[PDB]
Amino acid sequence: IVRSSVHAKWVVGKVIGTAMIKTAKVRATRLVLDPYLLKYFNKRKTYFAHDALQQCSVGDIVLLRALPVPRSKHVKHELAEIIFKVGRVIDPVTGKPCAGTAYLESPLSEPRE
Amino acid sequence: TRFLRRKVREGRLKKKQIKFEKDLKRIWLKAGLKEAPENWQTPKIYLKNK
Amino acid sequence: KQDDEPPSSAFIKEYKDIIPNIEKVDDVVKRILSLEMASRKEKLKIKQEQLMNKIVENPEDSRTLEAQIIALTVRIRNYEEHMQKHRKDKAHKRHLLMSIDRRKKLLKILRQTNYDVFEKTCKELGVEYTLPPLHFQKVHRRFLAKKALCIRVYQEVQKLKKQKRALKAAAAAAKK
RNA sequence: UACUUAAAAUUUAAGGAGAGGGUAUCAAGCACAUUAAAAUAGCUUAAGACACCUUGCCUAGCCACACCCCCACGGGACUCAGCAGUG
RNA sequence: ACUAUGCUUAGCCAUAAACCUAAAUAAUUAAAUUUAACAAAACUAUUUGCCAGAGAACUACUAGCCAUAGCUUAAAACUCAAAGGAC
RNA sequence: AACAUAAUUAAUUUCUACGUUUAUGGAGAUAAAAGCAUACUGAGUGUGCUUGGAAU
Ligand SMILES: [K+]
Ligand SMILES: [Mg+2]
Ligand SMILES: [Mg+2]
Ligand SMILES: [Mg+2]
Ligand SMILES: [Mg+2]
Ligand SMILES: [Mg+2]
Ligand SMILES: [Mg+2]
Ligand SMILES: [Mg+2]
Repeated sequence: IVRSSVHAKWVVGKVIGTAMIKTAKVRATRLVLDPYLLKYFNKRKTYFAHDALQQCSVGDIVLLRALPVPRSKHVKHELAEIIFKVGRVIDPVTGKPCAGTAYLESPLSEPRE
Repeated sequence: TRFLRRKVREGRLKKKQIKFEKDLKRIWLKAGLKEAPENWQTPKIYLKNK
Repeated sequence: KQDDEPPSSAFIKEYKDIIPNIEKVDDVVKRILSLEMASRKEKLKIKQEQLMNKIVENPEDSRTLEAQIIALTVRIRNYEEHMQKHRKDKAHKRHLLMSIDRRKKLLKILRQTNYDVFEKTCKELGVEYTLPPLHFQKVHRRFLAKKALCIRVYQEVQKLKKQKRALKAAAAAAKK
């Protein structure tokens, strides 16, 4: 069960497109230090990921796992998890639905629905 | 010398059209077609069409 | 058009809930306070209220994104009727295009925060939302003509490949 | 080199966290994508694609070339860009 | 004296010292701060656009455009030690 | 284009033959009330606009 060669064993990014069959185009960003300014800026990379169930929507944050064997020229990752669904975020700290900086369901309540 | 400028303008636009036509022929010939796509006629875009 | 247009017999929004309580009111008084003797602005306050009830969970609140989007759909449809008679009004043509752009911006923020509300709002208001294209495409006669040929050339090449595959498979099948 | 099998030196191939010359009067490239019943219409690009121009760089050293034809079956202007010499 | 024209209704042209010559925002009036001078007291933060001596040059060429002397975009050779601003 | 021989130590042959770039009028030396845009003619005038004119 040897792991991939690619350095990016785990990459987080935003689903910027979903028009290919069973594939999601994901834009990841990393911080790179400008040598002259000594300030960090965003260098963004595009990753094709295998979305087996076509469960991804544009704008949602996702976690990708490096595939052991490249599926195709560009598809070298799979969809591990959908960290945040677009507009359907669930607060990790409390576990309650939220819509921005607000709770759709109060954490004091226990709906269990 | 405006007369020459109009003459230069009409001859410059004619070369501009031939370059456009030739660039379109390169594409289909490279793709492997021996004739341009059926029902295709390169549009004349630099002539006095308006 | 839209499914609902307020009737002429409807009362204005100020007295919509007051006249019903009053025991008996004359036909003339009802006609003075109806939408027949009111400005177009009054008829639009009734259209908006109907949409807020039919879409928003809490029609009392008008500061939600869904409510603001409903406020802009009434204005947008109003400007469109205005511009159908005043074909050369350039100030309201700017008002129409700026409200459309404002609604698209709000629908984007709504989609990113409450997707469930977003889906109902678009379905009820009949508004189609198209996502912003990642890359801007330039447009001019030379580009549109070259881009059309490239699509045509590709399609022909793929059609030839499909025909070759069918002929190749057919020959193999006969041999078998 | 030891064992008749395990430590090295040295390479090759496939890749990618990041970094890496110029011109934007080079603004579009034109198959550059995915799926794997072979369908879908996608892929790269103002966060600079494509095009063209110039340049050995990474310096205990490394890369490229070895008369020319990028190569060298073949062809041709038919060999010192080994040391020393000559025009 | 009289015309194009200024007017109207349908199409096109996309230019002004289109300048308040002040980009747009949120600050503060103290930093013992005329921080050149004249304008309009000064200064800080944020985001984008733009500038890099002068003439050559609101030019040449390229590209876009109901424009065809136009409009927008915009060099090089060249030549100099100035050009320029307020008083 | 690519078969077959052999085989009481084992081997043999096959393993082909188009297009694209470079090149042979204008602007610069030695001196031998105003303006901006635009139209017409020729700087004159027209229309709008600016004060970087003026006016108690
Ligand atoms: K060589
Ligand atoms: Mg030699
Ligand atoms: Mg060689
Ligand atoms: Mg020698
Ligand atoms: Mg030798
Ligand atoms: Mg007249
Ligand atoms: Mg040029
Ligand atoms: Mg003005």
